[PDB]
Amino acid sequence: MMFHKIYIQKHDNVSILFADIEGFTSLASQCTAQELVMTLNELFARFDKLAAENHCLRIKILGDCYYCVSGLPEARADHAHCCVEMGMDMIEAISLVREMTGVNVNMRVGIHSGRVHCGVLGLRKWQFDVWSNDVTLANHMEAGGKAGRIHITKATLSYLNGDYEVEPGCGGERNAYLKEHSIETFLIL
Amino acid sequence: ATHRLLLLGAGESGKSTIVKQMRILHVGEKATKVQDIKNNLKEAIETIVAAMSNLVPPVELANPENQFRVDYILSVMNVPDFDFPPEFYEHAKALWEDEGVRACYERSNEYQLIDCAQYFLDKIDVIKQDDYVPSDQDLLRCRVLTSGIFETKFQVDKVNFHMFDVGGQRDERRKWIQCFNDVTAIIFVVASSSYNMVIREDNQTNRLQEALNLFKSIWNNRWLRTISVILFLNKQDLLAEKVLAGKSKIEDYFPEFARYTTPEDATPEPGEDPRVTRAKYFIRDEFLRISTASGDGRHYCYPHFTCAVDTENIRRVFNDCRDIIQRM
Amino acid sequence: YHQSYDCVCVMFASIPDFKEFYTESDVNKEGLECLRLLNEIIADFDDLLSKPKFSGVEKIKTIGSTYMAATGLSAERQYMHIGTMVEFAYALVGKLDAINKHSFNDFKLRVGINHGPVIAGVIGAQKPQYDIWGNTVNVASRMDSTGVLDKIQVTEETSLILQTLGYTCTCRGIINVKGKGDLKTYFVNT
Ligand SMILES: Nc1nc2c(ncn2[C@@H]2O[C@H](COP(=O)(O)OP(=O)(O)OP(O)(O)=S)[C@@H](O)[C@H]2O)c(=O)[nH]1
Ligand SMILES: C=C[C@@]1(C)CC(=O)[C@]2(O)[C@@]3(C)[C@@H](O)CCC(C)(C)[C@@H]3[C@H](O)[C@H](OC(C)=O)[C@@]2(C)O1
Ligand SMILES: [Cl-]
Ligand SMILES: [Cl-]
Ligand SMILES: [Mg+2]
Ligand SMILES: [Mg+2]
Ligand SMILES: [Mg+2]
Repeated sequence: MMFHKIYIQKHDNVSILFADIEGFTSLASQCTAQELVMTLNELFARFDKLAAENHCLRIKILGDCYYCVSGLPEARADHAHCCVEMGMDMIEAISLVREMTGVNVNMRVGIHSGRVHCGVLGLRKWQFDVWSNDVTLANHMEAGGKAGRIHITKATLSYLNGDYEVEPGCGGERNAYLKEHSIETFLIL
Repeated sequence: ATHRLLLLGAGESGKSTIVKQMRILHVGEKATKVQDIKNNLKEAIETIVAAMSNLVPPVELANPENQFRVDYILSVMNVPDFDFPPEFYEHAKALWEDEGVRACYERSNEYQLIDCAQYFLDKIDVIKQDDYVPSDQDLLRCRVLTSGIFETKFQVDKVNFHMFDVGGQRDERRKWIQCFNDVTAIIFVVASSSYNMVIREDNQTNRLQEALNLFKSIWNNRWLRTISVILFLNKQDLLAEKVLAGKSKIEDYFPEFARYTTPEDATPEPGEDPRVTRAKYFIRDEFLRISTASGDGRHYCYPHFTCAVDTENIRRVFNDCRDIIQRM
Repeated sequence: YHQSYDCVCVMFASIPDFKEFYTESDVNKEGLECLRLLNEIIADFDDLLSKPKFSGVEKIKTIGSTYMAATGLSAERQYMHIGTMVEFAYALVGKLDAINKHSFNDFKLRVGINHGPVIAGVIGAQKPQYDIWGNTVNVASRMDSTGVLDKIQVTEETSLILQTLGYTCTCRGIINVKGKGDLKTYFVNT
């Protein structure tokens, strides 16, 4: 073996969702390191519940960044719908925690669909992950999204079979990546 | 069965030319290469002309009249989409016949000049015609820079070959890695004749030394420990020409040559000058010394004397390659 | 469950040029060959954790091509671990240089280090993944995101402790760090 064995595999027709809390560094500076963790554990535990139901597979949590993929490990033509539904339940979950905790937590949701490579990298501390331009794009959709709303691409819209009412997203004007890549975006109603 | 061959080597070593022979041998159309041939032509004449005044000592024109033609070439040098009026060829042709310009041509190792320079400059009257049709040799001499990876698929006796061509210049080498895994064998190309030249990248590092260092890093690479290397000691025609010319001594670039004596097991071609035999085998051994020093049993190095623009030779050497690949 | 900490050194080591090295083509199996190289890099960084001098270094995770670790989770003999983190950073550089030699590349590391109170544990509901949280972790990350290639950017508090250990620092100046504001930072001298 010249190269270490790579535990990675390609998967087409998949949907990636990204959720990120607004002003996390700002928020963490104010409240205790103890309470921040409680507010975040409360939020992410619920997210992990909603994910199993909506047939989404949660990937990782990067402090305040939460992302999952629908269409894994086994193919599912219901994928784009799952992620859209997942975001629906997410936004509502954040609303209950906003009132129950009295903390200013807001998130932006980003969704894109395409192909992804998934698996693990390295030898130690294996954590299932996804990589691809499509995943990179999905990340930028969250960055170019809007508070308390689900920002999706044209690609994700084509897998939704017209089951959701959308409005022009204008993602190109809130994020340089979406513009420079001529990506058409939409915000779900 | 499917074999994946990866072509590696420094820039201008002849990698793309080897792939071109595979198409000729085993595979609106060629009219797109006309422009590319014309570019090489314009590039060759303007480089020799622009190099005259910068050399030390400077080379002077044999004919005063040609100074005006020099002024003409340098004035159109940076022109984007050049129209190639009939005047251009007349100017190019005139300059190429001026003995001063030829003297500057003989000193081209002192600057950066493309290999197909003399081949095209001697065919101006052919290339200028409206009804010009590039011969096979014309397409083999045309030089165009490789950027990115390119896959060329072909078959020889129902056996499949996937050949990967890559950029050989420094900044291009970072892509090679993307072809290391699951490689049948590597074909390393070297410009045997470029012993008296320096690379474009910095204008100081000797071309052969660069190839040698590049070979050492491939041979001893951590990911190619069990991958064999078929070594193409390319440009044998130009090596022989330089050796026999006697103007640029090999031992003035590689001092170790002065100790070198032709091996016993040497197999020269019919009527081959013992001086050429000596030079080509010395270059070969400089590469073998590296391959000899490591690996042992895990992988092997198979050298071959080649001339990429000579379809006969490539048919011959690639058939030798097929025997190497199938036997093991 | 969760446990609170008082003095943990967090480190983020990014490879900002990787994103550009990454491409998707039929020749590179849609980015699989690039992920293969990243796997070799991450693996080479992991093998350092087996060195005796690094038994106190705890790899937390990898964020893309970024490496995240920490020391003092096994708890100036009390501030020694902070110096161990910096040494770990130099070691990653040595491994990345090795990779460059063989893959004909020129990847450079960009490191950010900080220390202070953190909270260690597991959150969520699916899988038991150990992680650390806190303002300290956020600043360490900003030290990387606003850092420089081939440099280890550290906070004022960190540069002080590093000075008592023999390390010398250069003031980068006061930079407005998103969410925090004006922070005076430093670059560890080599
Ligand atoms: N006389 C002669 N010319 C040769 C020989 N092999 C290649 N050439 C010429 O040298 C030039 C460079 O060869 P080429 O194949 O383009 O280089 P390369 O290795 O692909 O170069 P690169 O893409 O790394 S920048 C071409 O003009 C080609 O015709 C040879 O054996 N003899
Ligand atoms: C490995 C390369 C590449 C291109 C692959 C990829 O999709 C990413 O890993 C994602 C998007 C992707 O893996 C999802 C998680 C996260 C953390 C959002 C990644 C980073 O943004 C990576 O970039 C960085 C900066 O590490 C990026 C973009 O890197
Ligand atoms: Cl060469
Ligand atoms: Cl023939
Ligand atoms: Mg955030
Ligand atoms: Mg964030
Ligand atoms: Mg080429």
